[PDB]
Amino acid sequence: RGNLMGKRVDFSARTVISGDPNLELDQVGVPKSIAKTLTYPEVVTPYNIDRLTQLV
Amino acid sequence: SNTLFDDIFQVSEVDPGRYNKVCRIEAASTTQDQCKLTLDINVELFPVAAQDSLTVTIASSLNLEDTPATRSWRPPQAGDRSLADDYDYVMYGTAYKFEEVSKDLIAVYYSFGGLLMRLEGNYRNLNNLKQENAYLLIRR
Amino acid sequence: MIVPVRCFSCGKVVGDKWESYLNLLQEDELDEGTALSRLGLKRYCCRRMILTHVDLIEKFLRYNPLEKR
Amino acid sequence: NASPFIKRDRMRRNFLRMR
Amino acid sequence: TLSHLRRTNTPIGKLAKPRQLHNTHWGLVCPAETPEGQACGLVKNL
Amino acid sequence: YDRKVPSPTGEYVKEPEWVLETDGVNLSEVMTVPGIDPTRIYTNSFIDIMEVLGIE
Amino acid sequence: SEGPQVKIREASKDNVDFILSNVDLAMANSLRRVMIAEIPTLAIDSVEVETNTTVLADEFIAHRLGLIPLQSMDIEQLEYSRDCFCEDHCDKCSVVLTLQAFGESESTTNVYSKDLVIVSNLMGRNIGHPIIQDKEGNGVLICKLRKGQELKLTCVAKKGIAKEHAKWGPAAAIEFEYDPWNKLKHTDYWYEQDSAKEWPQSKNCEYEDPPNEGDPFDYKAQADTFYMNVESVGSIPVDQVVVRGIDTLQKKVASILLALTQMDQD
Amino acid sequence: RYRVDLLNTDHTLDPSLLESGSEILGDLKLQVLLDEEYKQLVKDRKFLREVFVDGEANWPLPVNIRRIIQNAQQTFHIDHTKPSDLTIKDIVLGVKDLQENLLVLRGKNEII
Amino acid sequence: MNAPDRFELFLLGEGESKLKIDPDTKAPNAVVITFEKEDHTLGNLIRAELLNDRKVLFAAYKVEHPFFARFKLRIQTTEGYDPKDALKNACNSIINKLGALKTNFETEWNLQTLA
Amino acid sequence: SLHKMSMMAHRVKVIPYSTFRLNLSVTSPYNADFDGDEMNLHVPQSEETRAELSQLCAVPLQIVSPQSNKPCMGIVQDTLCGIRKLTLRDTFIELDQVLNMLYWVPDWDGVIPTPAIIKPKPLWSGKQILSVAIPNGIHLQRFDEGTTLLSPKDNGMLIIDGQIIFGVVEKKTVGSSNGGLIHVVTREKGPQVCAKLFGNIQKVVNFWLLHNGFSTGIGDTIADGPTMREITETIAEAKKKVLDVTKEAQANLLTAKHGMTLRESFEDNVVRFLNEARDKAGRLAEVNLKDLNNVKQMVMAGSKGSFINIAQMSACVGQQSVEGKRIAFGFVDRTLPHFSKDDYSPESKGFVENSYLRGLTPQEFFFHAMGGREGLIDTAVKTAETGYIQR
Amino acid sequence: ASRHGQKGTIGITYRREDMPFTAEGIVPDLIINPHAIPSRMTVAHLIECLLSKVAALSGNEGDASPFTDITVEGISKLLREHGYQSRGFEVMYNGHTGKKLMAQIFFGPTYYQRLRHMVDDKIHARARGPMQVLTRQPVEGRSRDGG
Amino acid sequence: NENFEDFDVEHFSDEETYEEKPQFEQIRRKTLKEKAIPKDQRATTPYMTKYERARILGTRALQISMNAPVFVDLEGETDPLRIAMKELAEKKIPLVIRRYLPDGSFEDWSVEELIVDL
Amino acid sequence: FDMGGYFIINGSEKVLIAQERSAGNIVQVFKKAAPSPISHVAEIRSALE
Amino acid sequence: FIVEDDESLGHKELKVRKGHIAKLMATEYQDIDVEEYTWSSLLNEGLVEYIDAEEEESILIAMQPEDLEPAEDVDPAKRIRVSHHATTFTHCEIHPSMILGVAASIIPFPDHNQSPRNTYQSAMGKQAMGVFLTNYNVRMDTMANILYYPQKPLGTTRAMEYLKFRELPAGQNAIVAIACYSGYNQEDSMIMNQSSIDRGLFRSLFFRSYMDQEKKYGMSITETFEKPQRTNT
Ligand SMILES: [Mg+2]
Ligand SMILES: [Zn+2]
Ligand SMILES: [Zn+2]
Repeated sequence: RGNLMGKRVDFSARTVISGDPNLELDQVGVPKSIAKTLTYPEVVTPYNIDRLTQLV
Repeated sequence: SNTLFDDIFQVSEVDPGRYNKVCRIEAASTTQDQCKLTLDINVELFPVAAQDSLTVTIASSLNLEDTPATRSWRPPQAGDRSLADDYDYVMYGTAYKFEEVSKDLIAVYYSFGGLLMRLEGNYRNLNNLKQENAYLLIRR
Repeated sequence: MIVPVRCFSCGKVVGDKWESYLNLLQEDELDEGTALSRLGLKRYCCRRMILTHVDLIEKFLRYNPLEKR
Repeated sequence: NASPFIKRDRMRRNFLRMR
Repeated sequence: TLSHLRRTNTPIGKLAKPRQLHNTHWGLVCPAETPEGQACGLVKNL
Repeated sequence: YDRKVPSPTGEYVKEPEWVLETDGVNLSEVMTVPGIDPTRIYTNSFIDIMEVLGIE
Repeated sequence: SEGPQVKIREASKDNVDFILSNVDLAMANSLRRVMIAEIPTLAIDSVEVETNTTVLADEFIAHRLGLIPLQSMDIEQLEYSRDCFCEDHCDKCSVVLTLQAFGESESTTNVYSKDLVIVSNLMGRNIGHPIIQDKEGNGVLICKLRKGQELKLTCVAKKGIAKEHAKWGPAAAIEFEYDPWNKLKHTDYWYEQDSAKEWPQSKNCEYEDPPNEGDPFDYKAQADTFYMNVESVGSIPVDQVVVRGIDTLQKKVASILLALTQMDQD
Repeated sequence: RYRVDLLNTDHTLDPSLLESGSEILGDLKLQVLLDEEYKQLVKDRKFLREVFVDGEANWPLPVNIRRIIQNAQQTFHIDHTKPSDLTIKDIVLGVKDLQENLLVLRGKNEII
Repeated sequence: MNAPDRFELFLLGEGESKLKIDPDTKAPNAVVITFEKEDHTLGNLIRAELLNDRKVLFAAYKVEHPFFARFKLRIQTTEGYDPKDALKNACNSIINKLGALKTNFETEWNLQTLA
Repeated sequence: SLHKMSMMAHRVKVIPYSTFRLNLSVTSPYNADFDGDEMNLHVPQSEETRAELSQLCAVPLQIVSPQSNKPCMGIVQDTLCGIRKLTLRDTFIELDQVLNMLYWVPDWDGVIPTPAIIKPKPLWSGKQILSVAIPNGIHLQRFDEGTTLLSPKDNGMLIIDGQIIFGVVEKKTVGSSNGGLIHVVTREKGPQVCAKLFGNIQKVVNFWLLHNGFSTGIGDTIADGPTMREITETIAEAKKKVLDVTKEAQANLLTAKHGMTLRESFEDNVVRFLNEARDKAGRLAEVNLKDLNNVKQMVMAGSKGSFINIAQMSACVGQQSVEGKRIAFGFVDRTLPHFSKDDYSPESKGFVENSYLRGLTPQEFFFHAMGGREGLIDTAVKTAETGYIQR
Repeated sequence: ASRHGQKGTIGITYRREDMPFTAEGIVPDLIINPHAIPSRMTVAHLIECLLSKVAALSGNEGDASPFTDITVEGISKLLREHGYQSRGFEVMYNGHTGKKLMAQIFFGPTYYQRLRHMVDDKIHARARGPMQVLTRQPVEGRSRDGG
Repeated sequence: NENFEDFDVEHFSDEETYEEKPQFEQIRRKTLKEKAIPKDQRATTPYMTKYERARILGTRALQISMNAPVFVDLEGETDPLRIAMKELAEKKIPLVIRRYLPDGSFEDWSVEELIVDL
Repeated sequence: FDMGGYFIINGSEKVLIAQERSAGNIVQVFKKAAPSPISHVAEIRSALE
Repeated sequence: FIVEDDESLGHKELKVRKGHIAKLMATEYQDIDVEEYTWSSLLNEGLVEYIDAEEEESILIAMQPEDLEPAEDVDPAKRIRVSHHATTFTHCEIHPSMILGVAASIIPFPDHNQSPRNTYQSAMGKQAMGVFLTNYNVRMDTMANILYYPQKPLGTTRAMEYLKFRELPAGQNAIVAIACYSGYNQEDSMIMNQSSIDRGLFRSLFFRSYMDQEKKYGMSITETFEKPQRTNT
């Protein structure tokens, strides 16, 4: 129950929450430092070679 | 374009309700004994009392010409001649019910943005009213 | 801990009025409201700035200094 | 109604006046 | 610090109801001062 | 109790009805006494319901 | 002149009280917001602490020093700090002040803002002076020193607006009121029995005719005749507050015009 | 609300409701279909009163028929003054074979 | 720590302009201008003065988020009238009225001698 | 995270502060309040899990809860109060504000609706502007008590082709209720249109409430003189009835109800009298409160508070109960040492007659503290026990 | 948090020119929501705000002891004596447009306490970090960059 | 450490309460082809479910993200998920779905023949 | 303003929380449950100092 | 307090009189030269008595002396006072507000609140931020939070004068509007004036102390506080 059936994970973030009437219903406001920390591995295609090169 | 309905009504009673800006008036036609009117009036722009004669006019449009809202409303330019110029109080709203009170008595329901108006009477003059948007034109 | 320089809401400079407020209190025998009205604090934001301020600075100066020259 | 203020300096001066 | 120096502690295995405020607690412990945790009513402040 | 009974006109009328409430569960011989409806007798304890009536 | 009209009711050293007539509501509110947040002003921005044996923290003293109102008459002649060619600060875009206070007295020594010494060359400008308002002659009480305590530090004062930080605000509180008789019905007075009784009349009610209580609601009436009271913090005189606010708003609209003409040729 | 008679007048249908409303009166096969529908409704009422002994009408059910009816009314601008285009045989057959399309189980054997 | 350093309320960032005029496809003769590094102070004033114009059908502004100092202002005018020209006329009118307000204020201040 | 709606998939908007910011309407399924709640984030690292998170766990796809076949999200709090205030019949919006409200709707088609009042001044009603947020083809009809096609109370609802005909928009309309606007829109238009509706209504109502203002104050909990006297008379006559029952029971003339002792029957009668007294006093206070009363507006909006909150703040807190009965004799034959022995008067056993506005007597304060302590203990044990049951 | 159990976080921060303001130019330091009041039935928050307003105007600190004979009506009379509305409402003006707010706003000083739950001590994120020695799972605690 | 009166429920925490109360075939067999139900007698729904559509979108977007040949015309779209939804829109996803019955048997449904109504 | 009332142990300010206990040398009578064969129990927690 | 029969006035009366109170204030003001009159002076004269919960079982206590003691038109704003209609009191409460603890004595008008809110505030006041001791500059405590500008509350209790709360406060008097301003304060959020934050509203210091120690694990297994170099570390 502590290490197998549920466990601690990476690529997670935790902070306090605030209301935002100007955000959409399905939209979340992520802090910039959290966004600078959490990453998503994106596979290089011709469709995103320029964008990924610019990000690099 | 033309006046779909027009009559002279005698305001029997003005009910303020719990609204301090809107009063629901009770009116009966003078010419026709079986036509009467209930209508909500924004009174700071058009103050009415009991026993007031009102020229109630329902038209499908305000321009003086015939009909050709699917067009965006715009502020009236200077010199624009409309049917509203001859009336002291103009509403705009939609029909939402045509229920028959009797064999001859048809009642028409109009909602001007939430200001409700029930007009009933015989159908030989109310037959002009259908399911469209109508302008309610009032002068005192 | 020491009197704030400016009122929190409006920003009127009240940090120069603290010692004059003390003078209006302790030897002129005025009540606090007349003392604030004397200093021109007519908005109650400035009035709660001077009235509610507690001066811990004298309680801190009672300690012997850590570096004495 | 009663005065809703903690004003204890003024009865301090008053009690010193009786003293 | 003042609140911490006047705390009590009730070590809870019996069948009584030691968590609810009792009538005899009048004027001896605070009627409304207790943690919201599992020590609610057990930790009382004089 | 006020049960809803189909009226002979077709409607459902709120017919009042004398209902006996009991504390302490016995069912096997309580359902066998005359003057009652043993087809409508209900018990708070579903365990005795399972033992006496059945699993369904 | 045709346009907005100004009639000052009360002019003081740090308070103008004027009636602003024949003007739209949005222009009055925008002018109010501009004198609240948009006027450039000199204020202490960076503090170089050399000796601090006080009982207060270093950045505590720095934050107190930032809020000291500095004289800002010739603030237009100064240049913006990032807009200058210099490395960190110079006399063209900054004013350097110093503060050397010692506890030589047995009693507690008060460090006032009048103890600030300007060490830069002003080139004849009228900026950098700490503002003295009280009759005592001192300034804002910066800190206190007992015997043997020393405070030596260097302040670099740059210019900025209150949007960047409220220490650059010369605004204090700006009173602002239109239609004291509620003739436009922009408010519905909460009441228990009589809204004319629980609500005290404002002092500006004397400058307008009370409603006739039988006349109809003038729906064509619009908001004008604004009652404004501007309070100067002390950095600039209050007339200069209003004038520089009009300057800043006019320059913002002119910058919009300039950007529009600049993209227009493209 | 439910019984329609094409051979009598106590439960007759007004000919103004539909264009095939005058000459439909006095038909036999359509009356047979209507009697079958009314018998089905009576059996349905008996079954429902057997199931819900409290006579509770409101129950959680999948498809909101009323909203679909109102959407069709407002989509096609039902003026309720023009006689309806529907023949009653088409209505009966449509209601009957709609139930065949309501497929929860796609098995092709008896018990399924 | 995540707070932006607060000159970004009124400093034009690198590689971006003061204005961004984008035509509006929803209505004929309508554009949306994104003002960058301003807020309600300019937006309300421009909106009201554009509403004072007679050949302007629509005029509205909105600050979509208080975090970012920007607002989108939408103008729809009558046919044959450029919304850019309406914006220029509104800005010119504001300049003229602010100048008149200025001159009135200094003259009527110089009338005051109790300062 | 007791249920599946309490952890869902959102879309990132990078913001320059230190908080997870999120819509107000989504806080109800999370059971989240901004009093310092932490709330976790998880980022999928693969296209498969990203796709199934977007297509299975997304916020709009789970608007309607399978828990109780009704929407779990709705218009709440300030937006609910402002949408009630906006759709009143008194509310008319001028052109300058109307254009800003129209531009605040992102999917506004760019046509200005014709005003409800053309002359002598172009005025749009609040229902007229709110109907712009409602997409076309939506038909909702609801009749309350006393609701006809003419609505003197403006209760119920009627929406035709996404246009509000009458009725104030309330918790029964845009709240998390079955058959409301949210349920109808997400069943006829889809989840994306319902999420856009959430955003549009929130934006336009929040803007109008910003330029309208809404407050509450100490004066909103104050009943006037005659109503306060009427409340005092109700409490006094209930005390008279309780005293008469006490005198009957002390002469043993009080019969015992079936299966229940003289003590329990007497206590049942006393508690029944005190509860109906508190309800009657609260009803008197609620009838007193004007439509401009802020707490009254919030109660009829359903955004916060209830009838009993008005009753306790303004008329009478009521009888304090511990474990279902009145305040027991913790001392010998008395509740407090400030009462004599064998006192069964309502003030002696935990009936608080004063309102929160007038403040509590110290005996009433201690009794209410006992009741609140019971509530806190019940909450603390119930949370752990129900988590146990759920796992 | 206030002194009445009305805790919460800062939603957003506005500058002075955006906040509402009285006819005297006083802006709030802090705006709470009306919805915190009726569900919690926190009347003493409102009474403390009223008494604090009267105290700031008069200069005498307010007596807020529980079981005194201090009524809201006396505080209302004292507030009305200072030229303000007796129930503490004020005519506010919108910060953005300068228009009067249609509903008057309850206004006044209220003693608030800063709590120690700063977001900077609680914000936490981890993409990849150290492992536990035993289970080879992410470690515990934001101080160790945990999972 | 820390001393917080702010009652934060430490979660997944019911074993305090566990310790409080601790006392109280013939059609298909093996791996034959009989598990593969023929297309003529498939008894599952022709409607592709929400989980089926989610996994097809995930698999197709994963393949497209690794240079699988896109079988629809791109409209300048670069995101693999929207390309996958475009492929699903005109049934150009070359996948079939193996719906396993509880007995171990299965049916094969192509994405082309599955009705996408949701 | 420091009031004392605590111990300094290894430089840590330690406070002894008052442990609350039932009194000794007092007779208390309790009613046990029905399945127990004993109806009432009189108990004293006899204590000497 | 002690209630005696007091046959001089013909009814029960507190043994404390105005003379004893005057002696008490004389001693208290001389502390700020007469005969010393302390709490023990009242204790030794039979004026006050120590009562525990057993002795509370056999006594009758009055709320207030001026209300319940003398033998018995009313203000409609006041709360309803019951006089209990009985005059056989043995004791009187010193003050009813003294039934509260330290934390609950900070709450202004706690009798006007729902009791769980008072409990929440009592728990929350320990998490308040402010000056905890005047010698915080010389204490190397592990964590220390000190407000910049603490202010005594405008609405203050008589009880907190004895808690020295007016000398070491834990908050500020903030001008508070109760408004649905922009939808950013909904449901336990606030909108705080950023200009006020710039001017020092609720700004506070935070001290953290790091303790490190060098120890000898044996003869040569020890460590030294030194600046390491990349060549040899
Ligand atoms: Mg929470
Ligand atoms: Zn101020
Ligand atoms: Zn330079």
